[PDB]
Amino acid sequence: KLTRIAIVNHDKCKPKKCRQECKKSCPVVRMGKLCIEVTPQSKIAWISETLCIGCGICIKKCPFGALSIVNLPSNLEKETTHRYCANAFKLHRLPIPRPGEVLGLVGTNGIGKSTALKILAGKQKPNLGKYDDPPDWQEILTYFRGSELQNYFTKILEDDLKAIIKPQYVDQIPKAAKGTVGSILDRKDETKTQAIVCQQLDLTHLKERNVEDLSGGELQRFACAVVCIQKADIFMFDEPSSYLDVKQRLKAAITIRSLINPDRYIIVVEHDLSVLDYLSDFICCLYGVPSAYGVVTMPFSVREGINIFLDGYVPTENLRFRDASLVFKVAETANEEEVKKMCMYKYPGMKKKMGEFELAIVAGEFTDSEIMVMLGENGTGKTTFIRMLAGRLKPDEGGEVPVLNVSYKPQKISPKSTGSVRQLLHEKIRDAYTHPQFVTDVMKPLQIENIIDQEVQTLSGGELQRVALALCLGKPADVYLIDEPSAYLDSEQRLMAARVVKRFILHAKKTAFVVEHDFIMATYLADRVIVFDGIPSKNTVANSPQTLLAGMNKFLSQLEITFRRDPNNYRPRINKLNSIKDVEQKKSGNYFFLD
Amino acid sequence: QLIKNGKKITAFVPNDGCLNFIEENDEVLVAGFGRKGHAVGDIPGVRFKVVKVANVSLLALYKGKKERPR
Amino acid sequence: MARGPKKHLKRVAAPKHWMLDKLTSVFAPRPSTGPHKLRECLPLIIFLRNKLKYALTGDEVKKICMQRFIKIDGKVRADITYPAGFMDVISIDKTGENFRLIYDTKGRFAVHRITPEEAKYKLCKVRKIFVGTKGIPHLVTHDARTIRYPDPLIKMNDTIQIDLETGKITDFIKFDTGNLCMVTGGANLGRIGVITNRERHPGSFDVVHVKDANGNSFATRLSNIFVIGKGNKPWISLPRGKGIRLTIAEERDKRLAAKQSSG
Amino acid sequence: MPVARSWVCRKTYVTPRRPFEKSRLDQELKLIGEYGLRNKREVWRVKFTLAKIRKAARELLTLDEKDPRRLFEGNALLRRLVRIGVLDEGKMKLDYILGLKIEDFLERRLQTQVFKLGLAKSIHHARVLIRQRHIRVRKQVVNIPSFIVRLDSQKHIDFSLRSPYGGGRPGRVKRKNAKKGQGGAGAG
RNA sequence: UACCUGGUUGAUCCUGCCAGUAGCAUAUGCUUGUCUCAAAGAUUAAGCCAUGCAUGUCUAAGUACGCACGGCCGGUACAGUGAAACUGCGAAUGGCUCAUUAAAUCAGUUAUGGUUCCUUUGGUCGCUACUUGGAUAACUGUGGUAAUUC
RNA sequence: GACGACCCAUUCGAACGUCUGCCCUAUCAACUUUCGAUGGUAGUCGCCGUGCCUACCAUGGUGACCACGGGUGACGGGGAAUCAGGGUUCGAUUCCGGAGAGGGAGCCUGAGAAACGGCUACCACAUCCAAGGAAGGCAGCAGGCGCGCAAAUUACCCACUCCCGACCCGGGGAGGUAGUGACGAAAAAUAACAAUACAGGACUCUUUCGAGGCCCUGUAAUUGGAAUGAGUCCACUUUAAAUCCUUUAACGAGGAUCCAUUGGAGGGCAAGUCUGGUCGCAGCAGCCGCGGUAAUUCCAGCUCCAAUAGCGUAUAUUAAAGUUGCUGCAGUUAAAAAGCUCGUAGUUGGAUCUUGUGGAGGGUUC
Ligand code: SF4
Ligand code: SF4
Repeated sequence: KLTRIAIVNHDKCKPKKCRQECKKSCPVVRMGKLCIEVTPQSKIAWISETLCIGCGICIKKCPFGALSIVNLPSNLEKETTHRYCANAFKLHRLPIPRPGEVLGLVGTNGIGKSTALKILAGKQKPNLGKYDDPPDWQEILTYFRGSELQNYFTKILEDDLKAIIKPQYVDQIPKAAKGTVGSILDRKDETKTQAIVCQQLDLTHLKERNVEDLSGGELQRFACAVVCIQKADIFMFDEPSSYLDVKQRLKAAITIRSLINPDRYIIVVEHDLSVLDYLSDFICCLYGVPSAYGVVTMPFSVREGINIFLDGYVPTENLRFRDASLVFKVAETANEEEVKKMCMYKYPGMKKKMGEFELAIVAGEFTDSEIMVMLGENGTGKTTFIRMLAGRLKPDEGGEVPVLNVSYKPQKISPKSTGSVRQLLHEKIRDAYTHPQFVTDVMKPLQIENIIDQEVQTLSGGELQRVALALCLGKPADVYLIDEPSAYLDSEQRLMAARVVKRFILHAKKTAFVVEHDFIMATYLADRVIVFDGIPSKNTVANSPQTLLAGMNKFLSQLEITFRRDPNNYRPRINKLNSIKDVEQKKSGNYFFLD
Repeated sequence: QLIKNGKKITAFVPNDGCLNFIEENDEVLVAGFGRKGHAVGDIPGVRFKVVKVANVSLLALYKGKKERPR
Repeated sequence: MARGPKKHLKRVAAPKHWMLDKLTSVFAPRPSTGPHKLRECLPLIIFLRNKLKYALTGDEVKKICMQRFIKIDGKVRADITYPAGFMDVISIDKTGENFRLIYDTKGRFAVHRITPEEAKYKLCKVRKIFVGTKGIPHLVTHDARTIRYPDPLIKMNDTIQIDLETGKITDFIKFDTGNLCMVTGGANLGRIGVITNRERHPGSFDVVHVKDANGNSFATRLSNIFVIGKGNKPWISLPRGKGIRLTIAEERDKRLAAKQSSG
Repeated sequence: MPVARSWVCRKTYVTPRRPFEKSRLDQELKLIGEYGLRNKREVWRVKFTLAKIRKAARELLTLDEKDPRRLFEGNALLRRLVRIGVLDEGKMKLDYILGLKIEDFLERRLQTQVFKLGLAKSIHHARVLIRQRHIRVRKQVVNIPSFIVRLDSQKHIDFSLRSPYGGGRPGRVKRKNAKKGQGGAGAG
């Protein structure tokens, strides 16, 4: 049933004294295949991850305990709660919700996260894998007998408890529901709760603006605000952390963690850097192969569960063999070309307005060799400062018009095409230079059916960001314009989205301007940096470009937030609001370390 | 070769054509031949017989009730 | 391990003469520490629930006792597992009835109703005689009662009568040949007869020979003999069957002939 | 764990030592066919209760005449054989227990009595009348064909009062046939 | 139910073992309609253990200035319901397993005139005084650590 | 009345001691002994007796009637399976006694502990960290990994049975309830009855032939009416609340379905010297044996046998085994009497030391 492999991961292994008896006792070696390799005076043995079978015979016969079995994940046919379609995806197991504490789900993208929340909320129903005459609340509520889910599901059927859920994609909200300025919030389930959230989510915008006027970083806060003022016994927060600022992620966690106390259930899921371990009380992890199946672990405590995902990669259930601490630019390498040829695009400053909001730019240099990162809070208008380029607004009353060609990717998309995405590839040339710009991105992992020729009306929104990036990289330009490139990407493919642009541009000899919240993207891409300051939606200024040590320390100083990084796994971590590390850093003026 | 000791055995395969089900490098369940450690009939030096292959019984394979899962 | 005293009793380990059923439960009432030994008493809960049937459960026994209705030896007892035993009187003044604990001839406590003027005294066997400070003489009974200034003729193994309102001695019976006794242990438990010989051994146990009303003879260790009357006449009223212990063939024949049990 | 359950039970028959003895096979089949039984286990039950009766009488015959135990258990065993009508009141001593046969016990079954008393036309019809709730012993509906009839219970076998024979409602076949027969005229 | 049968030879009579026959209790294969009982991680590893629960407690009768809730108005010690905290009692019983252990454990039989004993039950309780001393917890108020029933 | 305390006696015990009782082993014959072994005198320590320990002194103590040493897939007992009589084998496991909470050691509190749901340290594992520090023990109930031929739900409740506390009131994964469950035991369906045609046999009329005939079998072209629970589902009852069982309205059977299986058919051992295929091959066969072109034994069809909601196979063990023999075997030639004689322990050991008349119960004297 489970696949099994022997592992030699023991310190001080001793080919010099053991008489090599693990090699001699193997049946696959007796039948004449090279499953074990060892010889005297070699340091440590080698063992095949694919010729091996799970018998465990060699483990009884090593003179030292140097050898043991691990299981590997497989398509077990056990414990199937739901199947997505005929011959399609299997969800397997389901977690158990508990009152008065926060449960965090974690794992790679597409592995089965949102379908568990839809089942627990009663918006979906389980079907046990039956496609013909599927169960209806009689075999369900009998298949669960002897478990906590039996006494749970009967209460959501009888209206003894009720559920509410934050949307995955918040850009649907201005189309899916409507009201005037202010009124859309005013007529929800309670009055007193609306007055108290004003201290901790920013309600200055919705009393001046229509819902279809809003930015993604307003829509996320509006989605969080409108779920907190409704009445429910169970609440579910799918990604309360996309399109959201480094200071604002902490503010959002605090207003979720206040809901807990009066015997209410809460479930959360994130792809975060440094806040799930402030928000959660327990963790569950999902594993499998995302186009095909997923499975759910037993629950862990916070620090323990984070280490089982991010520093090490095997649970107490004797299984997983995957993640290998992919949380940083772990190699810390640099080896690229230094060149004295250059071209210049230097420009004058301006003053500008998008609304009842003052904006300004100072005069400065721009040149062909470099990538520019832009730093500053949400509501500082900086998406419009990208939109000046390619000439869409105030082209020559300050600034300068581009000499030939510029290419652009927006942070807001709403698709309008038909039949397939395949025909949209006519906008670029693919065969002339296949990697990194396609084969290590669009087709990764596993060359999957989910993307090759689907309609964008059935495609996942996290894959729509990938194909929209891959298309807009295809046309020639001196300058590339990017904002929210990390939206809906997991930690594996965030580093690939950084690699696919920097490994291309640095060998193409070409420029970009890029906008991100996420610290990992910013610190890897930059070579010079731009920083904003002022009052959001009132009065803000864009500064002259700077070197990284001058720029980011002033940005972190303005946030009043400071960072730590660990030598055993390179994970970046936030220091709490007052501490010995916080005062020792802010008296020194250094806000990041070992750089 | 037995799992719990790593020592070596030879075993008989009952019925007409059953050797075609067995393959190589996979698990069998083995049992005694009916005489408490002594050999049986015309077969020289064989003390054991096969009863289960890859978690399916030879009787259920031979009478067509089940098949090897692949 | 056993690091101190025990406080439970399994139902198959409980005394046979309580007649507890096999299938209602794992546990039995552990008798409260008190005047009578654990093997030799009847817990008050078994008398009210199982014998008299005034209560269907242990909670219906608890709310009879907490109303202060039950007296033992003239004192109100609120404890439901109190260890009542041989010669004690129970009074229930609210229903207007009185009982004394005496053995049935098959070796178990009978229910035995008594008249209210007979409910005023009890009979006690002497356990010990000793002298305290200032030369004051003391007596000890089979039920832990201590008496000062007993009559100097009262010796070991004798029976004394006490009034329950004051606890002082009224009259006594000497242990000697020809007096009536009841047997309170061993296989002869619940039989009655006259003492006819005592045989003695220096070290180990003395043996008494006893004679029945029908002329049968039986014996037991001296620790099992309780004297109940001077000569032929008892000082207490006696239950149905009067201690005669008829054999299984005589018992069959009366059960067929008398047609009792609704024949 | 301790529990308030009990675990007392026993087997009520024994298997024969020679499986294929020709002289044994047809003797057992002749008892099945004459008394209308289901299987061999139903004969092996009756041989086992007779063997236990004879094992006790052979012990009591070793003791002296007028031994107290020989008097008590011997009078009990003899009363209990007369109560079921297996032994004659005019005989009544341990020496005649050793003369009993299996056919003395097979005759006292309710299935045999329903046939011999004339409530049924065969030993095979009698079992079907008992097992279909049609028959009554004193006040009680009884449903078990191996029930053994006591000698005072003997004169109180009858039909059930809620039965299509015995004075009750007609069965589900006669009710449907009458209903659809009247419906043959239309509107039924 | 105090029981035997096939197999050494050209054939016979023996010795002697192999094989058959019936029960019992562990695994395993094929098969299954009704109804009453009910064993179940001992055997190998007394190997390793995520998460939740498995031990607490107040009467008329030890200490009530919690505005916490409250009355017909008042403290005549002081009403009345009463969170918290101090004090008292229990936590040494119950449940789990079978590693060690061969005159040891254990069983029947006897002894403390060689000891200790919460509680229950009965004895015993007469060689500034019309009431003494200071000092803490709950509570109020100000803090330290990445972190704990600090 | 409530609460409290020194001392007697009780109750619940605990601790130490007496007598008799044990599986295999000599390829274990001598062992213990100021490194206390056996005993004496005085003391220390302890709840108390005592080499329990200290000083001085003596030279003892156990063994062929098996000591001392080694083994045990050894916790002891009540008990369990099989059994003519006598026996052999088993007992981790609900009652009773003992021991232990990863391995060893030390100790606080208390009437009671050398406690692990208490503490301190070393040894083996191992969790979090801001690298300064902090925290730990499922051989309790559910649940997981590893192991292996091999073992169930992270459900409901203090209603019952009993226990704890200051208490008529709070608490209990002790305990009760439901789920899984062909370990195992008791009961018990899967067709009953008529009519018709042919069939068997009695009996009567008749020399025989033939007819009348009354009681039982089948089975086909196929006939006929009556009975019933397996299922579905309303209500009462059940219980802490429910399920199940029992009770009761409405639907529910013609057989081609509401379709019984597991092993066999040469002998031991119930049942084919049928028909087709293979050809010392494939295979069968506990044992003796089947197959080389006319197979009672392989592979299949039909027919028949045995047990039946059950039947087959592997492995330990009891009977059969008078093949471990006490009851109860054998030793000239089948396996087996020391080459011969002496002899201590062990087992076995010759004859002998006070009777008939009378009476009761019973006989015609005992
Ligand atoms: S695994 Fe063990 S036996 Fe093999 S080479 Fe290493 S030490 Fe030697
Ligand atoms: S587990 Fe078995 S197959 Fe794998 S390496 Fe060891 S001996 Fe070889």
